[PDB]
Formats: sequence, structure tokens, C-alpha cells
Amino acid sequence: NATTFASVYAWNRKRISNCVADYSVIYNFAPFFAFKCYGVSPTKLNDLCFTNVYADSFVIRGNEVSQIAPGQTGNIADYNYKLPDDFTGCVIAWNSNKLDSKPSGNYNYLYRLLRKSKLKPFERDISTEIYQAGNKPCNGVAGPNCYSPLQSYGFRPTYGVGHQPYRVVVLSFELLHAPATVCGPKKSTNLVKNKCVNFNFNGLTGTGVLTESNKKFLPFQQFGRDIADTTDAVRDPQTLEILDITPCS
Amino acid sequence: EFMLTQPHSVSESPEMTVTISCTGSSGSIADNYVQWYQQRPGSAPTTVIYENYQRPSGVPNRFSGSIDSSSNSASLTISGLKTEDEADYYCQSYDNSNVAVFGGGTQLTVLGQPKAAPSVTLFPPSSEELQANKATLVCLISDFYPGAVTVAWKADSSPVKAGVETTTPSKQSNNKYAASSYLSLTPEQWKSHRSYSCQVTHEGSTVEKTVAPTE
Amino acid sequence: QVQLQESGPGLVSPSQTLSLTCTVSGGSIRNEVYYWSWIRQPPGKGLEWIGYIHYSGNTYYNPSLKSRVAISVDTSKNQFSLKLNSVTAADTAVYYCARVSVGGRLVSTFDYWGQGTLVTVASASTKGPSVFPLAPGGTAALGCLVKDYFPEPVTVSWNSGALTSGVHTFPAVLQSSGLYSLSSVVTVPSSSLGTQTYICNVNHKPSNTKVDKR
Amino acid sequence: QVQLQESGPGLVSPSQTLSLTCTVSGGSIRNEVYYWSWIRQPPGKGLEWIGYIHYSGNTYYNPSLKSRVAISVDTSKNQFSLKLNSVTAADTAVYYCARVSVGGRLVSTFDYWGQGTLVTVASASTKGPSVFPLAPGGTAALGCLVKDYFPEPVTVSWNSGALTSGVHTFPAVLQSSGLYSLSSVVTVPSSSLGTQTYICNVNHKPSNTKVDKR
Ligand SMILES: *[C@@H]1O[C@H](CO)[C@@H](O)[C@H](O)[C@H]1NC(C)=O
Repeated sequence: NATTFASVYAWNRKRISNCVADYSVIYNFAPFFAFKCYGVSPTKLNDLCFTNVYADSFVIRGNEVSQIAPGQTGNIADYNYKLPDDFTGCVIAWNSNKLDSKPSGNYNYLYRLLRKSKLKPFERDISTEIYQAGNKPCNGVAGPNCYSPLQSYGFRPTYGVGHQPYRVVVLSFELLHAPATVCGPKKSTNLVKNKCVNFNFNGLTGTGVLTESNKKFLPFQQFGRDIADTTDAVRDPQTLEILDITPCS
Repeated sequence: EFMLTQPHSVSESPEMTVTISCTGSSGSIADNYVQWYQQRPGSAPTTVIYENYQRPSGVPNRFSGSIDSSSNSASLTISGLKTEDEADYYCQSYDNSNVAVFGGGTQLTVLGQPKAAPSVTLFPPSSEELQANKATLVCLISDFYPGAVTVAWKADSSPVKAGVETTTPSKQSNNKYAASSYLSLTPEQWKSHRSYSCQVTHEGSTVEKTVAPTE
Repeated sequence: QVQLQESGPGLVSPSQTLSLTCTVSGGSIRNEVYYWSWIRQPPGKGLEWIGYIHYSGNTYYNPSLKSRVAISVDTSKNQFSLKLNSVTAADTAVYYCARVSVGGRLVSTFDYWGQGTLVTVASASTKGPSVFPLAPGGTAALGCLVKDYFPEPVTVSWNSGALTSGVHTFPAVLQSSGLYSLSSVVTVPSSSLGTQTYICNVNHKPSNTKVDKR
Repeated sequence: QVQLQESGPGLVSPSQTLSLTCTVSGGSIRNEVYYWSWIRQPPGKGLEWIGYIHYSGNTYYNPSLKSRVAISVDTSKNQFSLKLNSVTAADTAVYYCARVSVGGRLVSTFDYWGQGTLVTVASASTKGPSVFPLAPGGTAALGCLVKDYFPEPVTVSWNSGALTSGVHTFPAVLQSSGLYSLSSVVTVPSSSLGTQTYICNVNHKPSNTKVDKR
């Protein structure tokens, strides 16, 4: 929902952590031109859990969407944004011609034409150093054997669909070493007391009758056990109340 | 805003070089591609010229467009015009704000059409309509070359006092004209007279039918 | 070949919301042309651009008709509709839907057009269709007459479209009473006047009322 | 899929030891095909089989080249090298590495091959080439000239490896002084000559020199 996205050579990245990863709210936007996922499945993405999510946001020119993919090669892929060979995530792209275009030409977006070497995975390089095509120096201005590093996009509303500005958001889901923290929503049916039902409070799988009791736990304690290492009571994570766990009959 | 101006009507002899021009007023023509479309009466427009120099398949080689940035205008020159190309033409462009604008239109006319006589035809009201307490005469004109053909009605003694309708002639499939006329009256007045006639005005001639309601 | 089919109520009361539906046949709107526009043309006047819609939600409208034109699309039914609120007598025009090719460098190439339809913006004294037969050398002419109908768009047919030789049509006209009239005849030999009775199958499109008469 | 990639210098002095290294991607050489061979082809001539090596060290060489060809394998890097000592001027050929599907019934099925690299055997040792671009109906054309270089393999990319539609290359020819010349052009629209500069990208592999000019 951002009002302005950065250029492809200066793509801005945001870190997502310590929250409920509800990916279903993404579908409320415009129909996505590309929703290719690698490794992960968009159908059950909310079921899995990850550690950190890198949201790479940038705008490219139409057909350049096919260049953002693990193992691709091109102008943008080698000098503006390079994905790793084992990327695990989804690439979301949609058209934004009605926003990132102006009749006089929206030259606010630029891209790096070339560099001396290819970019590393997730590497960012912003600079105004004039490229030295020849052995002669290129100080001051770009002479005959010199060229500017950045080039500007046109992004006029009259261009074809292959040249329209497309906002692309790349999400990363690699778990490096840390335990996962963003799993998403896990809603379920409400409580049912005075009847033997199966319970799974925070992973405590079992079967028993839930009933209220005066055994108020400590503010940091979650469940209780007896001398036989058997779970006797547990708190409701929705509304904090101690409920005993006893076999029905 | 990018408005385009076209001449409303144009005509030229067949097998000659004809050029249809369309000028811009509030924009640069070189910013977008100008397209030309041929639309015959009673049919949808068909793409003739696209990308300002490309012509699709099926279109004859006589059609050819041109772009003039100095006069900010476009011209569609034709080589060897004929009767099969007699239709309307429009120049379509795009404004700088992705707004498409169509031209004012250009009525092409072929003067080298063969001369022909009008096929006047008159139909009297049938008994099924007379039983419905009404009557309507249908006069039909077709196959006539001049487009200024008017209609007239006579009761063999004086013009008919009943209501008279007049239709504007239009082109047929074979580049000829066709028209029609109508007259409505009561069945009692229709059956109480000797004859009614539909007079058609033609260049140097006139044709009438004089259908008699007496059975 | 790709064919389009306009649809919608042929008669709309003034100050109401106009609605027309265009059906796309021959594929789906994902990668074909990426654009589908509407074009109207007043009777005897030039064309007029309305606006196109993209399957990703991008919409463009005419500056003169921004607040009145509303365009929507449905990828599941492969149909896009045009809406016009607060219509008046000035909106009398034949509406067409067409595809716009954007695969090139710029938007262009209105390659295919629909069949088109006219919308009556009048509802005063609305009446249904009415027909009356017309009485008729080696050949003779005769046909069927349609009158007393208020809506302008009407369709004609002969022998259910089987062997329609000699069929000719004539332009309609609005009578002084406020109703239109249409005439369609067919050229047949004089021997077929009393044998092999031909049937005219005109149809009132705004009401789908089929009438068959000799 | 599993593919091969040749590597090594393309210009070797006479009477020296030819060294080339083939790189396998994905499939390590322990159980895949059990055999990987080298094949060289002189310019405009037939294929000359050199020899294959097994993963357990079972080497095989060509009878005509037994006294000079030495093949080794390195399973730790999934790379196998080819050595050719006492090279001659007639040894000018393009070397390729390919695998053999011996895992079947008998030795057959040369299914996958590499891209190959041209190896020239001469004592010229000329440096990188000098490049000169060629600045520019409805369509136009422009190119970039490459001359003054003895080793042939060079890159002819355009627009940093983008918009390859209309790119054409021409064979090289040796000048009287002993240098090659190269030319390659691309078809571009005449109206787009003002923007979207079509940069030509060249790289001299024997010296790793890259020049980019408009
Ligand atoms: C968020 O998206 C809606 C459309 O889905 C848009 O109307 C709104 O302006 C966006 N928010 C911002 C801050 O631009």
C-alpha cells in the first residue's frame, strides 16, 4: 500500500518479523501479473512458519519481470537485482500505469545500465561514478569514451504493455539458524466446557473435560502437572482463565 | 486534449490519385501512432493503416498513409480509387494522457458509378390490415443513381391530404441508392377512392404506379 | 476468428443508469490484447471514444465523460460491461465494443469490432411490435410490414435464414404518431405467389418477440 | 538438467602443454554416467574422439594421440582436465567435453555435450582487439566493428544482454598483416534513434577485457 516505490537500482528493503504473517491480505490488491513461487507453496503459505521475510520493493519496465527469477540473466538481473540460485520465495508483480506514469514522462525512476562486474545476491550499489569505457579517465563529465552509470525510464502512459511500469515485490523466506517466529494466523473454534473434547493448547495435545477452578497460576506459568507428570490444568490463550484437565469416564 | 480535424465530404473520379488528410490541433502528431479505419454504412469499422506505415493483410495495396511532423498533420493517399472503397474514413490517435481520440470523419464518394433507372414499387394495404381499421401504403424506390430523388403522392386528381413520410436514401451493397415512402389513412377512405399513386422524382424522368384499391 | 456480441436493454428510460454487456468469443482476456474499449457513434455523426479497461484494474475514461462512464470486467465470464448513469437524449448513439492491441511499443491497432447495438433513451408511449402483410410479369415483389413499435432496433428474417434469395431491406422512419416503421420484401417469380408460401420471421430485439406470418 | 562447460586458455604457444578444464554442473561424477569424454573438431572438419576417463581412474586414450594425451579427474570439484603436450600447428581445433551413458548395456549414447571453446595453437600472443561503433525507411541499422586481434573467441552481446531481436553476426577474416576483423549489426526502428541507446557489449576472453560503447 506504499504511495511511492524506489527504483530498481536503489530498491528499498523492509524486514518483517515478530508479527502474524497473514498473507491473505495481499490478495485484496489489484490482480497480480506474476505470482511465481519457488520452494514455497502459495496455497498453504500460512500453514508454514519462517524466521525473517525480506520485502524487496522496486519498479521495472514491463518485460523485465521475466528477468527477476533464480538463475536468470539480463540487464536488470546482472546489474540491478540478482537473485540467488537457490532462492526460496514468491515474486509478486502488478501493473501501476495509472500511478507511476505522467503525460510529460515520469523520469523519476532510473536504472543502472552496466557495471564492471556482476552484482552479488541481494547486493545494492548506488553511485554516480561515470563509467570508464576506455583506458582514458572519465573525471568531470562523460566524454566520447565515457558513459553515465544510470539511465532513466520513460514510463509514459502511451507506451505498450511491455514497457509499462510494473511494481514488483520479492519476498524471501529462508530460515538461516534462528527458530521461526512468523507463522501467521491459527484460528479455531471456541471453547466447549463440561464435555470431553480434544485440546491442543499451544501444542498440548490431549483429551479431557475442561472446567473452571480456583487454581490461579502465576502470570508466567501456562499449564500444570501432577506428581505423575500428567497435565492437570491449562490456561486459555484467548481469555486468561485456568481450566482443569480431567478424564471424562 | 488532442482533437483531430477532417473534411466532412470528398469525391473524386475512379482510377485517380486521392488523398485524405487529417490535421491535429492541440498536440504533437509524432507522439502517438495514427490509425485509419474504413466504416461502410451499416457495418463496423475495419483497420486500414496501423503504426502509420503498416497495412494488415487483405487490404489492397492502394491504401497508404503518411505522417508530416512539420504541419502536424496526417494524409492517407490512395492510388487508383474505385467503387469498392466508397466508405467513411476516420483518423484515430492518442493523447499524452493515454486518451484515445477519433477524427471527425471523411465521407468518400465515387462519381464514376454506372447510370441506372429507378425501380419504383408500390404496395397497397392488404385485407388483413383493412380488417384492423387501418391502412398503410408502402412505396419502394431502388436502383437509382442520383441521391437527390424526392417522393410525391397523388390521388389522380390532387395531392393526398393524409400523412406522408419521407426517408433519406442510402447506399446499397452494390453502391446504388435505395429509398422508401409511407402513407397512412383510414380503410374507409382507402376503399372509397378509385386509385392512388406514388410519384417519384428522377433526373429527367418520373415513374408512377397508380395502384387501384378497387380489388 | 474472434467475434464480439453486444447485449443489453434496447430501451432505457431517461435519467436512468444505462448498462450494456459485451461478450468475448475466441479466448480469454489475459494475454490476447490486454485492452478492450467501447466506442459510440451518434446517428449520422462521427465516432466517439469512451474508454478501455485492463484486466489488472487499470481504467481510462474520456475527459468529457469522466463522472458518467463506469467500466467493469469479469475474467470468469470473459465479459466486460459499460455503465452510464443519468442518461439523456444526447446519449442517442450506437455503441460498439472493440479490442485494443498493446503488444507493440504504443497502444494502437483496433483490429476487431463488435456487431453493435442502439439504445433508446426514450420511454414515452412505449409500445410493442405489430406486423401487417403486404399484398404484391414473370416475377413479383412482396413482403411484411412492421409498425406500431416504439423501440428503434429491430431485426428481420425470412424462411428461418434458409435460401434467402432476393431479400432486400429498407431504412426505417419515425412516423408523426411517435412509432417507427420497417419494410422488408423479397423478389420471387410470379408462379410462387400462390404456391410454396414463404414466411417472414421478424423479431423485436428489445423484447425477443418472434412473429411468423406468410 | 546436467550440462557441461569448457574452460581454459584459448591461445597456446607451439611445443607447449595444452591445458583445459571441463566443469560439470549439478551431477557429481560418482554415479551419474561413469564416463566423461573429450572431443575436438578442427574448423570445418569432422569430430576427433580423444578419450574418456572412469570415476575409478580407468583412463582411455585415442591410439593416434596416445603418446601425448593425458586425462585426469578431480571428484572433489566435479571437474576433469585434459592435457596435451607437444602441440603442433595442425592441432587447431575446438575442444568439447561430453558424457557417455555407459550405465546401460554397452558403451553408447553421447547424450549431453558442452558449449565448447576454440583453442588456437600459435606463438602470436596478440593482445585484445580494438573496437569502434557504427552510429546510425521506417527501420534503421547500426553495429560495432571489432578488429586487430589474433585469438578469435570474443563476445558479441548487445544492450548488456537484452533485446536480442534483430541481432546478426558475421564470420571473421584474417587480414594480410595477421589480424582478424569482426562485424555485427542490429536492426532498430528509425523513430527510436533518439532514445534507448543500443549499447554493444564486447568481451575479449583471452584477456578478460570488456568495452562498452554506444
Ligand atoms: C491502499 O490501496 C488502496 C486501494 O486498494 C488505495 O485507494 C489507497 O490509496 C492505498 N493507500 C495509500 C496510502 O496510498
